Amino acid sequence: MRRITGITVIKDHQSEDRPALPYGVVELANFRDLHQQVRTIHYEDIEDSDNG
Amino acid sequence: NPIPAASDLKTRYPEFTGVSDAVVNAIIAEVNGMVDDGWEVSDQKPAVLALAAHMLSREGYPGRATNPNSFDPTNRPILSRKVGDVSTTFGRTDGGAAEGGANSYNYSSTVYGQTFLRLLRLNAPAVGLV
Amino acid sequence: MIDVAIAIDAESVEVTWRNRSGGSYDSRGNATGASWADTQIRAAIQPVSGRELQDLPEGVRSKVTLVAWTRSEVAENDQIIYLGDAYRVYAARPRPMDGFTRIALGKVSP
Amino acid sequence: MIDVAIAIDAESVEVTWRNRSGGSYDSRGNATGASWADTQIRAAIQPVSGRELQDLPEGVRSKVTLVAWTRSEVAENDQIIYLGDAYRVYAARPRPMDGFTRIALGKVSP
Amino acid sequence: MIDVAIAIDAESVEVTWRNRSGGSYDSRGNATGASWADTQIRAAIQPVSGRELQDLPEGVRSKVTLVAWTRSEVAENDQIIYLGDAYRVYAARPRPMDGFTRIALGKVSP
Amino acid sequence: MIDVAIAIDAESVEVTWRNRSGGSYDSRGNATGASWADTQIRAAIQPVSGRELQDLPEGVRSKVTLVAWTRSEVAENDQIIYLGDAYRVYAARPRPMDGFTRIALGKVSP
Repeated sequence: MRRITGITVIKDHQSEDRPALPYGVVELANFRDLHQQVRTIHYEDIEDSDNG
Repeated sequence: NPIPAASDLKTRYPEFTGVSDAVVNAIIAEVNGMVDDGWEVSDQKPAVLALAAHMLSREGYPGRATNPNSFDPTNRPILSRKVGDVSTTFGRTDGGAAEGGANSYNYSSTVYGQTFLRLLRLNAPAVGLV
Repeated sequence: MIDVAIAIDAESVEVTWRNRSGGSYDSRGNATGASWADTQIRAAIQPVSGRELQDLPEGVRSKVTLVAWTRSEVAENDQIIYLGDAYRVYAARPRPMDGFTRIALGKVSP
Repeated sequence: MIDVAIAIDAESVEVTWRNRSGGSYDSRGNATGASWADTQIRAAIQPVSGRELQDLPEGVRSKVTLVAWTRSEVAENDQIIYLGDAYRVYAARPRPMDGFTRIALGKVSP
Repeated sequence: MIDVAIAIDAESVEVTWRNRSGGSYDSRGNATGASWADTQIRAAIQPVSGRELQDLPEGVRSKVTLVAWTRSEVAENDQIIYLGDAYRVYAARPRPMDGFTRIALGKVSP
Repeated sequence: MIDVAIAIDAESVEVTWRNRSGGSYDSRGNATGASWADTQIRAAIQPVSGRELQDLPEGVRSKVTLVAWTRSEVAENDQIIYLGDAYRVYAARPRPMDGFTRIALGKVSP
């Protein structure tokens, strides 16, 4: 149920009854990285670890 | 017949264990008249014990039906059936169905009736004088 | 004097009917399926094109289908547990003049 | 001595026939469907491929079809209310030599 | 008094049933098929569309299929050695009310 | 007392069976088909969809097919010379319980 529109929105491939006569459905078609290489690498020390 | 055999056919014929009032009081009272002391000791108990069961099984089950309420006042035989697409065929029973009587009582329907018949012919020869 | 379903009683077996009532959706859009009710019941199952093998690249799996002819009332989306596995109902052909239906069952476990 | 439709009387049921007359179009181009007339009537309905489940991405819905064999005159676009739901008529096969028809019904509610 | 499978005894033949249990995967991703168990058994084989020639560019090879109707229990992925060649089971139609099944066999050797 | 193939004797005809054994390949990659063995034999030929005309752009040619039902053993790739022309075997349905087969024949000459 989106905040912008006033209707009910549901996930793509479920196994439930159709909710109402007006409603929406969102599916994930694909995704991918956008640039060929990285921007940065963030290094961080684990909290309370030890490598021996 | 000093003792009307009661509540014992449930032990003799294990299949009948549903109801006991309809058997002892309603039916056994209708059979213990046919037995006579002119019989043999080995027959007076088993013969009535068999005839009561024949009378019971004539109806659906000890009282008028089994646990499902699917009983037929006419004992229509089932000749064939098919369940890949439900179908049944029955017999025709109006006066006498097939090699059966139309003016007497047919004792040769079930096995219990045949047992009663085989004892009856043994102990009761038929001849009169009057 | 009418009795047709008396034919379904010749061959039958105890399968667990599993009647279903729908749910609703979480405010985040997900789904919640609930409200099952179980009951032992008698059916007459026959293997109309059952257990077709499938040797996919992912491996091996079977494709099982069945027909029911049961006396009770079963909707189009219920479950029937038979032989230790669950089956989902494809399609029913109810005959309310009599008491029985006809159902297509497909095995659920992949 | 002729009576064939006497067979349709063995099995029948009260369905509400809903006869339709067309409308016209508003000057803005829209459509106005009106002029229904209702009448209780007797039919002989059978489930020829009824209640096929469809698990679409949008959810779950069924696909119901039926046949009628009714004695009254029913056109190709009318309605028949049966078992609490409306059905629209696909196609009729009238037999004016006798009095009866044959109708295909599809459930309307999505 | 019931005996239907008594029909399968009129025509029969000794084929070697080869029951299968699955394996697992090597840590490098390969597959290991093992656990065969052999048993001589009697079947009633018939040539339903057997030995179809195929003259491919690669050469000549045949396409053999068969049906079984055997009394023992055979799953969907087993082997049956008949006439000196192995056959793999397509699909079975078990009838547990009786004792027998119905099986589709395809020849393995290319 | 069993005799079924006694039916194939009512109608029969002398066709020349031509049994085949395969060859191998020349070191340059070509093929060498050899090892034919001929034998006069009796069959029961019937014209199941024979002599279909084909008016291709290249001209006119026919498409001939036949069925055999012969008592002898014929494999899937042999030849049968009948009515002066050769026919190649599509597919056989042997019935080893009896002695006979069933064969599809297609004319070779283009």
